[PDB]
Amino acid sequence: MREIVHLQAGQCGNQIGAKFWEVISDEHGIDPTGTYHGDSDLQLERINVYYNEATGGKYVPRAVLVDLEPGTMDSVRSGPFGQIFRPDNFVFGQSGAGNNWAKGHYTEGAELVDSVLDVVRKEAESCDCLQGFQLTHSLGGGTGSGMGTLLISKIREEYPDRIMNTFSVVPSPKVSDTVVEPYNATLSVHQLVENTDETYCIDNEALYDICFRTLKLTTPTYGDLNHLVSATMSGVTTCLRFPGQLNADLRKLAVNMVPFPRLHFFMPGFAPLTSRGSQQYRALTVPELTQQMFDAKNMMAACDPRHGRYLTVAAVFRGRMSMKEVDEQMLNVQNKNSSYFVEWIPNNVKTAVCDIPPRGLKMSATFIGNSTAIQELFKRISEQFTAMFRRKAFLHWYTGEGMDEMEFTEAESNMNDLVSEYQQYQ
Amino acid sequence: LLYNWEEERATNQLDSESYFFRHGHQGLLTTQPQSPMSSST
Amino acid sequence: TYDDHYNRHNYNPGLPALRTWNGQKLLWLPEKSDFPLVAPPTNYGLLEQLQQKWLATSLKESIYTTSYPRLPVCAMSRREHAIPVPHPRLQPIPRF
Amino acid sequence: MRECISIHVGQAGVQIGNACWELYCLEHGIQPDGQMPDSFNTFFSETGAGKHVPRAVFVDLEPTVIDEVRTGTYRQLFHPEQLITGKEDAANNYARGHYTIGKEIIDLVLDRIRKLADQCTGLQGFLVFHSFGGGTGSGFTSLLMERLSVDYGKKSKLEFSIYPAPQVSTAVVEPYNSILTTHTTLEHSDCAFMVDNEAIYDICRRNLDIERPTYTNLNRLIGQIVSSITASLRFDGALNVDLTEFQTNLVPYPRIHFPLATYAPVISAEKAYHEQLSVAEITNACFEPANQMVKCDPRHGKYMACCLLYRGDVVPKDVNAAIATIKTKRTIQFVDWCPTGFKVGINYQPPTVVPGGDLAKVQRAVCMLSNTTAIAEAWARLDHKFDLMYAKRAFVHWYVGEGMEEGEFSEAREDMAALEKDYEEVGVDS
Repeated sequence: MREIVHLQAGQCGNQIGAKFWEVISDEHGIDPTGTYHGDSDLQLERINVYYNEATGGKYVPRAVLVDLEPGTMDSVRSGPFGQIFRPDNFVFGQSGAGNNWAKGHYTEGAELVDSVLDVVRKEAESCDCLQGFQLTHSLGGGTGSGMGTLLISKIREEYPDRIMNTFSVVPSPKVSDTVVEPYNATLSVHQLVENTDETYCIDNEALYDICFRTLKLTTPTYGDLNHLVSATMSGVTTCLRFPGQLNADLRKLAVNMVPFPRLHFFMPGFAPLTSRGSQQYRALTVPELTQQMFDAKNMMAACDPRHGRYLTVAAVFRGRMSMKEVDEQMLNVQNKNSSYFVEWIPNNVKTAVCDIPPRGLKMSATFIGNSTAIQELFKRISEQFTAMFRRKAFLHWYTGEGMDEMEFTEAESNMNDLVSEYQQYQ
Repeated sequence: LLYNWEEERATNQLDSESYFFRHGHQGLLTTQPQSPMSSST
Repeated sequence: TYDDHYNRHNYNPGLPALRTWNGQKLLWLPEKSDFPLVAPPTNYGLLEQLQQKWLATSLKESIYTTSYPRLPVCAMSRREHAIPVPHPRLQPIPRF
Repeated sequence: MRECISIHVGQAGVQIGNACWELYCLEHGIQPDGQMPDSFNTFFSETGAGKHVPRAVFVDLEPTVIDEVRTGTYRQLFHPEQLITGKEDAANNYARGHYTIGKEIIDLVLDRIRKLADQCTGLQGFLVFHSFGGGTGSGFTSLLMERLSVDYGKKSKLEFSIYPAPQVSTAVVEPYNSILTTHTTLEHSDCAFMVDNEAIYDICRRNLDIERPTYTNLNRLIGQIVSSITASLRFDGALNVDLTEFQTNLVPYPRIHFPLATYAPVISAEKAYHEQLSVAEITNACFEPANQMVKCDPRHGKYMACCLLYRGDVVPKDVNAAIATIKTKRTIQFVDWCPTGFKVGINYQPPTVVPGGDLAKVQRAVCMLSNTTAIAEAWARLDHKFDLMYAKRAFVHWYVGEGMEEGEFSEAREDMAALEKDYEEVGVDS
């Protein structure tokens, strides 16, 4: 009834969505051979949001999976979840992008969007009523930031009514993995503000913290940092997919949170995190969840929230609950630390309630928030850029593939005037 | 009992190391297999 | 050197794993000290070919006898793809 | 379907390609016959009876080392026409290399390249292996970068070339032909890696304890840097590289494209089990000046762009906690136009040892293909030697007598004027 079209690009994306598409297989009781073997009946109610129907009771997703090289979607088919993802929905190229923007935005990822847009416009008109979009993609790479920003650009040109959301993998500001991060991440956030409404910035430096000091694992992979990112994705739509006390959809937190066309850069979170060995000493109640997600060490981008004032703060909940006790907890976190909000909005907190907790939990919550201390996620990239523009550090790659320097010069006049709006209110 | 004594000893009984756990580990869930089929609305 | 290091696969009677560090001279010799010399030299089959060319009743032979002998009885072609003749082919058996 | 055709040329290229194409036999299930008893398709092609035949071109003008490949058991794997043989050499000269003898075996190479790339559906670049200081690789390769940059055009090209040794040198006329092959490579290439012959004799004496090593004791060591550079197409892993990931993350400028190689874990068989190979020490090996494969100190100059191609147990966490202390120290210097600096690539396969090798079975290998402005010192000692014998016009008469003039002498010095002018202006801070 309100389906979700999912987009993927890069190899950074397609390890995350491969982990996103298994908690949906967990919560809807989907086995890795396409059928359904869950013991409930409410899990089969709104199955249609992520599972198109076929013969034999098979449920296969609304998934788009794209890269410019064949070397990544070989492994996605070769994962634990091979039979579920659609064979016609592996759009592939031949040459890797190789950490460059115009390799995907103007030349090699640009010739291939006419086969992706064939897949989407056929699929998105098979939905009876789509709610909108979502993307998990690399700003760090050459395919997600190069090709995928065209798909944010060109699909929004088709339907301007729906909602664009982004599980952005923004680079860390401290330790960098590529010498052209202040170009591919600088130029990508030039087109995000005219085009995209929800922007969830994710850092791996912020997430190497959490799987050590909170989950207590000495040997973390990506696949156990991908699951917390894959926790918060299905942790957003908890109320559209299930009944409960107060349902909310993805237009209901894009109205409560973003008072302006250009102040819409969120800050993600997840509530109930405790060690694997010490799981049964805590009491999983209402004061335990709220005391964690209102802190800096439970935050999925690498900026300290204490250096600014939140404009607006969202939430969502799940599980059987007593709504007055949350209502006592939301005023306390508006009455005690009143210096960590601006004074020119009356109400800053929203809540919404599901009914069925996840398989193995009892009380769940997910933290989504606008904050004006996300400037330090962008000023570090914006000060890395002009320390190499002035030395013209890599411009021969970019000029020799169909760009200018006037497409470079205006991509920090956007990035400066973005921060030149957030600065006044904090 | 070196650094990180208790948890690394405890987790093995409940649960090529990187190659086996490359897909992940069951971090954010209980050890019990099923808590579905709750007709609890 | 090609034949010793590559094709030969190296020395055989020497120490396969052990490299023992000796007393007086300060050295890990028992791999380096051998400088392998095992077995026969590099033979690869050229004296054979030139020997059949070197050493030799067909002096009196017409080429039609030598170049056209009787072939063996088993090298004859099997006709796998041929229209079967058990059912007689379409032929104008009306003689008109 | 992501193949790579790689070019070895010269007396070195058959000496290296005997010891470079021996891992690709060994780490797949590939016999030196050619049989197997699908990651191999980047270097091995199916035939209708199971036989795998490679996709590389090995050229030398003198047939005196190519026929050694034809003698041993490396013959049925290779293809009979895929190895090009002349009758005479070029004899340490660039005039014989580039004009006379280079003009008749050049149209037998390009039959096979044009048949190789017309069966490669996923070729991404070229990889070159030539000698600066010989007769063939100085000249026959110099014709090819003139000739392949007009046919196939805008494709990537990289070379791991054998730089002249700094203090010792073997053949005397080399500070002519080393300078003379340089005006023909700075505008017809993209990434010029250098290795040295003397600078690995130091490595096998201080890390390994083997005194008096052979070329084939130095051919397998450089032959494992190659298998850590193709280590992204070849296997699976977290973050993967390709031939356009290399120079887009390594070369900044049009005319400064000279990086430097370093391979981390070098140790014997017996001493490995008495020592702990943590990821801290493996990334703290390539930042010592006693591990570089040229004889230069990075303490004089300034780094500009680095790389890291891990294998095996990368565990990205403790790698990230190991680069984070390299960024701390003031001994390691950088230039302010590159505040990011690094690259990380990952592969899952730990490296493989050959039978009768000199390294052990290591589970974590690091190559570090970085550029520095301290190669500009190393060019000068190879450029000081030029006018020390042009002033007397010492060996010049071998050059006019095979087509060249003395104007190629007059400008190849002047090209080194503005190349080393450029490195002083990139090494200055803002």
